[PDB]
Amino acid sequence: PFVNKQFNYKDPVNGVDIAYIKIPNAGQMQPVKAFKIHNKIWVIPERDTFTNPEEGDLNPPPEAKQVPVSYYDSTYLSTDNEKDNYLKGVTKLFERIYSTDLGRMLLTSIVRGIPFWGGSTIDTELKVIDTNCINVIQPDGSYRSEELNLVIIGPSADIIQFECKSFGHEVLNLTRNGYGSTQYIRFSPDFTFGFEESLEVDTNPLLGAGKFATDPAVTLAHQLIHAGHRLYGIAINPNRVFKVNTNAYYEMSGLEVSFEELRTFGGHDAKFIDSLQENEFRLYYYNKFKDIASTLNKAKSIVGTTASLQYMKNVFKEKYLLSEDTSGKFSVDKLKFDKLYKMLTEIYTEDNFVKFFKVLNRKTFLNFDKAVFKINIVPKVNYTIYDGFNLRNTNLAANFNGQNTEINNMNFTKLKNFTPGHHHHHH
Ligand SMILES: [Zn+2]
Repeated sequence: PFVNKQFNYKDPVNGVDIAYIKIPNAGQMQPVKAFKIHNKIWVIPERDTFTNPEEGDLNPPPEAKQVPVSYYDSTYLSTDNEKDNYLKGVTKLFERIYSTDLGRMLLTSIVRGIPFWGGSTIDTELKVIDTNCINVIQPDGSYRSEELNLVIIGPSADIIQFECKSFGHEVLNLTRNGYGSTQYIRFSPDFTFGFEESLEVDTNPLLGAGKFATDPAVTLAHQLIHAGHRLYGIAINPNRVFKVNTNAYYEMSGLEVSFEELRTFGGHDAKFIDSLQENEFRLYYYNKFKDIASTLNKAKSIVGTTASLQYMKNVFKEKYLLSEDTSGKFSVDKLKFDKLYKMLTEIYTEDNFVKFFKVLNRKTFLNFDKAVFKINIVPKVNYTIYDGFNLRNTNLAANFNGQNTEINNMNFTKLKNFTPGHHHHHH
């Protein structure tokens, strides 16, 4: 959310909001410098070769094996100067998101979305799950474990493959049982995608469609919406998909977009989602929340040194908006639940963010990107918190001229065209 202090990648470690950390994952990775820009939210301006053991390096696949919509450069984000621009880029997008009524609400929901303390084998004991924390390095080289909700980190080998990922449990499906888990969003504020479009009326495309660029704040908001679903454990299994056409057959080929995506993008694309199935999930998650309420009600002990049981129960009471009856027993407030669920699944959408931002964006999640563009959003003369690329009092404020890649050509440097025309990428 709003970032109170101005961080520089150079600033010294203070073990509080600027430190070296290790991600709770697998091998003996070497620490990396990280910045806590808001309660529970961290930014690691490094390439992600930690979240997945199958991606320990930045070696690009052979050319013949590369997806049409992909971009590789083992060198991006490897110098302090890039990291510093990464950090300020991400921070500025958070402020742009936070600056809208919709984004302020989403970020508030994300910060209150502490992953549940369901890591004990004893059913009456609350204990944090290790993969929902990071190890902050102390002055004396020792590691101090800290809980967090979100981490913004650089992309893996393919630079434009953005996504929201998290560590799993050996038996619990944290993203789908109402528990939630720390979310790691692979993202870069240094590149954006170009698309075609041009809102017209009846008869006139002599010059062809305009060539525009996607505002990075929308691309980040998209990932954060996924994070919202997952922090609250109400994500939908990606194998659950819906066919999106006409003239096509099922089997889930031709065109079947996952339920998760259609709901995240929203707008005209959220009408292809089966209402009943949608209704079933809300009931299923409402129940998951009820189970959590009983777990809290039956809790007799807690693991950890600083936090007291009552303290944690209250943390979760605020998260899941539970009712605390006349006897102290927690219950799921149907009124408050419905609202929370609705907000998380249908108010927080890419479509709605596009409205608040007043930007041009693909109309249907089913649009095709044409190219990748190098950009630099840090300079206030290139991009602002309130206008993005369509700077006011310049010829960039009308007709999304700021997003137009021909007009505002000094703000977009093409790195590659996506040769085939047909498929997707995603998010
Ligand atoms: Zn998505």
